[PDB]
Amino acid sequence: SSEKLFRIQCGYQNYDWGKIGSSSAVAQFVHNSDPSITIDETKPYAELWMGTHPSVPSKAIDLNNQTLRDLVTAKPQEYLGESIITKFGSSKELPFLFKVLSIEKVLSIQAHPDKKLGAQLHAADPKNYPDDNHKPEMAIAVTDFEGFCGFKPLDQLAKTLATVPELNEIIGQELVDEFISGIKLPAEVGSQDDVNNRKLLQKVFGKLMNTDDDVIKQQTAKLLERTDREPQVFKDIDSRLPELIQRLNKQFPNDIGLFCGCLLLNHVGLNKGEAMFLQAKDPHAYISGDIIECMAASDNVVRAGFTPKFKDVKNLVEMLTYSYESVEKQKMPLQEFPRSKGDAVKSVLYDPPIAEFSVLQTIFDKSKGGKQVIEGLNGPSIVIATNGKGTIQITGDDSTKQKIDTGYVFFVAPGSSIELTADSANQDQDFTTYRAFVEA
Ligand SMILES: NNC(=O)[C@@H](O)[C@H](O)[C@H](O)COP(=O)(O)O
Ligand SMILES: [Zn+2]
Repeated sequence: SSEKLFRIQCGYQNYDWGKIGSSSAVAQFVHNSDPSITIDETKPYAELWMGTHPSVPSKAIDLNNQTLRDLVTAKPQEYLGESIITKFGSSKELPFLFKVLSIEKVLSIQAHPDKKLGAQLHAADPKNYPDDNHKPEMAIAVTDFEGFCGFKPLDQLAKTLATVPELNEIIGQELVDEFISGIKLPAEVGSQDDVNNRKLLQKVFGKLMNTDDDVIKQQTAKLLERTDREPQVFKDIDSRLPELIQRLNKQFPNDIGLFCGCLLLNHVGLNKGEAMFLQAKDPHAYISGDIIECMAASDNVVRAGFTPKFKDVKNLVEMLTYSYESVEKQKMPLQEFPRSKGDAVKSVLYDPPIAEFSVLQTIFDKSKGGKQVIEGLNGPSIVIATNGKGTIQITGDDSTKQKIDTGYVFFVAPGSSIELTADSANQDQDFTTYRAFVEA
């Protein structure tokens, strides 16, 4: 039992939107790692939490089952290092939380606070806002993924406002006119034209979000009818849109998210391996797929639709920046990672412009196999295997060699060089790992 490289058994969340039972990647990974856990086949397994966030612990199975949070707290210098202790301001915890999500139904229409709102929300309602942190995040598609992310460009929103009768009726023609006349493009971010564009978009969004629920139920029914009788109205906005509306209405009948997500937010698809980042306060809602997520350590979320959980429409309306930048600006270029070398066919850094984390992906071909060696990184890491199997060890110390099968999660102490090996008695699954880490 090395304290440098060691297995962790991570807790999970059974949120409603999760894939059910053994069809969930969360359930699969949990059970794989600890075959003694009985998967409840009737239950959703939505999120695997890998981290030191107090809401869900990770336990070091060969270090007397103590929690990762406790182990950090007992030895901050060894587990975090002074650079991470100083930059992020804690001796107790990781500044990131790393997750697997396995999504069956769309998540809440949601936004996470920045630092200022984080502190204010936590102070005003610590029950619903359980810490004071911000939560920028990143998603990496493990299977093909869809989600909502950011307000659509203004010309698309103007078109939608003019051509979708059920939305136009909720907003009212005077406000639709005010919005469509008033917007000015191009507008540089920060310019008075931009400021005014955002104020107009906030007026439209607030009018929608504060509409009486019985009105929303009446208009959603008519919207749904219209996707059937006049699909082309919807396809002219975006070709996937009538089917989207139909599919989400089956999940959450007559939900306000049919207006506020489907009509106002970009519908993003990510192919497997593609990724996107979300700065704090970007509005979003993940629709489908299995993903890796990494975020600043927080569970603050303001929700406003597609959920039975706590909704706070007024905070949502007030906090959003109302940016309408193209969503392509937050799809990430994949980068090379010099500090890893070997036989892996993919070795890919996902490093968004967010201080609290990066993620390194490693993939070995099923037939080719081989070994990859990664230098010690200047901060704590979590590694998960999402596919295939192999072995993991501290480089040059064969006594630390351990099996790493699908779903196994390991902590790696700062400075510790790692060597991965693909299983060789095997030629059918590409051994694949994701490692979340941070460096000042
Ligand atoms: N974008 N994804 C996330 O922020 C997830 O990590 C959080 O856990 C979300 O809060 C999950 O969505 P619900 O609150 O259950 O609607
Ligand atoms: Zn989120």
